[PDB]
Amino acid sequence: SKNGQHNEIAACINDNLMAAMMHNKPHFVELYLGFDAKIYELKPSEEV
Amino acid sequence: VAAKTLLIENEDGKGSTRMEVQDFMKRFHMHASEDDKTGSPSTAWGTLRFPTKEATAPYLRLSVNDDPEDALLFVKAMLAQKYGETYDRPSLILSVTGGARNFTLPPRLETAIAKGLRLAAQRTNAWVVTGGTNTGVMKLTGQIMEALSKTQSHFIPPTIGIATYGVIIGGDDMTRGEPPKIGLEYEMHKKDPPKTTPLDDNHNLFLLVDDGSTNKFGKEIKFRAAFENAAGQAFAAPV
Ligand SMILES: Nc1ncnc2c1ncn2[C@@H]1O[C@H](COP(=O)(O)OP(=O)(O)OC[C@H]2O[C@@H](O)[C@H](O)[C@@H]2O)[C@@H](O)[C@H]1O
Repeated sequence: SKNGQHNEIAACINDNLMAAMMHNKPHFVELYLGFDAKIYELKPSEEV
Repeated sequence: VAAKTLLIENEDGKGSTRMEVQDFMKRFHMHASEDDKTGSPSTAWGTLRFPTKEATAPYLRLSVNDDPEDALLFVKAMLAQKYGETYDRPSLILSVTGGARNFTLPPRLETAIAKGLRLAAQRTNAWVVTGGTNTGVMKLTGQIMEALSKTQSHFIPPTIGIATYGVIIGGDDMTRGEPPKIGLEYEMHKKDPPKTTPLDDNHNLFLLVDDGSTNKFGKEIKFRAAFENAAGQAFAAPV
């Protein structure tokens, strides 16, 4: 965030919330919020 | 339903005589063109009313060669007319400056600056002087004071927007009409041809500095700095 990149972070953190909710890490989902986390744009692993 | 007399303050003691609405306003001048240096008397002052706002906001147009202590006595006479003679004296004059149309920040840093300015404006009870326009950090500081002006106790702290006349799109409707112009409605969506910027509706008072120029910037700087230095030597407060 200091170097000025944000688009790789905004690609990464939606799957990082999904994997951090799937693998039970609360401090990571506390950390990824505040960095424009966008909870509603989560996508699952498989297709329904 | 309009005030005709204003209680002004004298320069050395505690309050002066109540001059009229037609009195005391001849010291504020304006320029019809940029070639004029002495200029005309202004006759463009009063209260503007915004959409979705319960309260109104006074405005005045002053010349660039006019005295800032006269505009400081206008702010003190307006608070003496509204909140009475026993109003709250300020302890800090809090001036915010920044880029108007080039404001582009991350939201985490914007909420950090907004939380620091919100706790500073809440604990300070300060008089915030920004630019008057509705783009960028003055819009953000008006959003902070719109968040903190909901409770507000009795004394609302004023939020003086000092902006250059000739930039504001609703200025030519504000100048044409009667001197008090107490009920002049402001149109933010009106498309005036030689101008682009509207005022912000969350500012509590407006000072429009005139130099005769149209769409030329930077004329509201030295009057703003001498107005903050005159308020700091008047109320004995740091700026
Ligand atoms: N107050 C303004 N409102 C709207 N537009 C402006 C303003 N001042 C300048 N502009 C125009 O908008 C463009 C964006 O410039 P910015 O860098 O965003 O603003 P800046 O030029 O820094 O203006 C500083 C102004 O704002 C106040 O904080 C301060 O009183 C100073 O007069 C500039 O090219 C300028 O022509």
